[PDB]
Amino acid sequence: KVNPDGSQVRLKDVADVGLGGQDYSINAQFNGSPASGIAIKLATGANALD
Amino acid sequence: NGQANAMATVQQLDPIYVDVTQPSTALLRLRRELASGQLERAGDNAAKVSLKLEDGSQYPLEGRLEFSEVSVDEGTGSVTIRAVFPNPNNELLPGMFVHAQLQEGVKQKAILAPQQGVTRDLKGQATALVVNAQNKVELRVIKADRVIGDKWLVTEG
Amino acid sequence: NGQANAMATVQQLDPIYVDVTQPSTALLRLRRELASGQLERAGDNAAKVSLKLEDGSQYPLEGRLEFSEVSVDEGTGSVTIRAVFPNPNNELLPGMFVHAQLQEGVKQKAILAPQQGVTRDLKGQATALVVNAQNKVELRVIKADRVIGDKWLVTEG
Amino acid sequence: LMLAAQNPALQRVRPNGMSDEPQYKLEIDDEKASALGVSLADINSTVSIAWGSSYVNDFIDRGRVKRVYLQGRPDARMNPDDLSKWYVRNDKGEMVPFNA
Amino acid sequence: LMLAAQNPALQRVRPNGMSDEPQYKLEIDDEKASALGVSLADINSTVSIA
Amino acid sequence: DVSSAIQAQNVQISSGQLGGLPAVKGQQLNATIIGKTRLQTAEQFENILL
Amino acid sequence: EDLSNYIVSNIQDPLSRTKGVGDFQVFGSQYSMRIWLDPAKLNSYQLTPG
Repeated sequence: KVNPDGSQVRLKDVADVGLGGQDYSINAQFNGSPASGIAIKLATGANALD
Repeated sequence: NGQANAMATVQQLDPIYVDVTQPSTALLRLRRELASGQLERAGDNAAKVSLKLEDGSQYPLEGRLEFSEVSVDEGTGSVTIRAVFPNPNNELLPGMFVHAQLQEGVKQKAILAPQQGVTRDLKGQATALVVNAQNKVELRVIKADRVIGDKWLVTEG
Repeated sequence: NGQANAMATVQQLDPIYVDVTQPSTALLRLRRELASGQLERAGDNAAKVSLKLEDGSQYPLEGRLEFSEVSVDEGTGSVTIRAVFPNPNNELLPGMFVHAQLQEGVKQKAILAPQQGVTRDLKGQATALVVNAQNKVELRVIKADRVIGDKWLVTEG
Repeated sequence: LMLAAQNPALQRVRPNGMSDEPQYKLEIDDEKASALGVSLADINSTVSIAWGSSYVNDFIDRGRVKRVYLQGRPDARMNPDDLSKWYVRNDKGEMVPFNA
Repeated sequence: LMLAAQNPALQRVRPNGMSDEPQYKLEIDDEKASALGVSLADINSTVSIA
Repeated sequence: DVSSAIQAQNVQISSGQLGGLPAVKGQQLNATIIGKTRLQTAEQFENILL
Repeated sequence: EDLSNYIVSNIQDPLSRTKGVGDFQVFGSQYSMRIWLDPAKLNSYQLTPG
């Protein structure tokens, strides 16, 4: 919102912006240490050894 | 007799007024830092420095600050500051949209890192690479809040 | 003579008024739960009002309370309350947005239950599992309505 | 499930779902909100963004197209009496609290 | 591309892209355009149609 | 106007949760929030404010 | 969250186009520009999240 005399409201007066997570539902850890990882499935019809 | 609309306007162009606006959130934060935080005081150099025109160029003559509006408007939460500027050649016109830089306090023992020494990694989080006593290199997350000239005014780290 | 727009304005900044809107359902629920059933009983430490600025800084001095508008607004559905505050340093300006902290009664010595034990069951109101002196699990119907910290403020059961 | 632990041929049977849990149903008064000059799509867009984390558009971060999300702050959606902390704007420019 | 032109085992080595060229980057003053009363969606709807 | 009032009052809006993530530290209450659901009976459609 | 962001932004797309990978269920997701609104500061300037 900007008035014609120069007064204005930016997006740091109503909110606080920062790089966060896209989703906060799922979270993992490994032996107590904070960790993330990707679980890999298998397409049916393909061999699981190669 | 006493009709509303004018029939002509006469105006004086020397001197000229500059009405700038300032949010009150950054106005009481200045009064908070001026007594307990990073202590600072301007002194006799709190008159003014110059202003910046529409095209971004710099005006040669500096002005003076006398206050005229202690009142917060409800829509923006901003106070108005009045300044007077000499205009000997009528380079300034009434109604122009300008940017005037005022004078906050004078920070002492300030640390200024160059531009290329500071970087921004993942999650933003401005950082630098220091060398300790054992000639290793460390990464230090710093709180670089503003740029002064060709340096960042770094306040932590 | 007697024109509409003013030439200037002069204002007095000590003391200062704080006008505060409160929805009519809030005071309707408060006056319902105060003088009937549940115990509120404000008790003479109620004219004290402390206000908090927009940046979360607590204003140091406290001020009184004096009601001045017994009428709700047809647009917003809110009642106006009025308070005075000493302003010896002109830290407050007219038009600023603040947060007043009223005290809506002080409940006596009764009860405060944790949020882990109190649950919802039986298609409606709140339940809690208690043990008796015979070490049997007994279900009790509670009337918990509001939250203090991580606790329910229960009233019955 | 009443005839489940009694059966000798079967053991440790269980539903793979989850048990029922409490939930907070809020009702708005559309008559009172419309009499107060408040548009109804404004109430819907306020409750969908301020509590439900709406998705606006994309942006670029280190050369990868990522997202920007919009939601209220954590300490303003933790309790059922925090839902009265949000305000809508009626048609003559005033702010109506949510518990009105 | 210059470390390949000195190597004698290859000839006519080239990229299959294009050379760099000047591009005219215009910037708009969103503060000034909003203080003048011009809404910022109209600037996009003008420069993306005209 | 009827087609706009129906599309504004017969909706199903994603409201959210009362203790959703990222939560403040020490949160113990958690429950989904039921907002406006779709209309089912004909008398509910008769009670739509124009 | 940084580990999940690095897994999604760097290692997910090579691991999503090999032989036999038909699904992946990474715990967490990439970064996002989270904008947390304040209802009091939104009330102070007569604004809505819309």
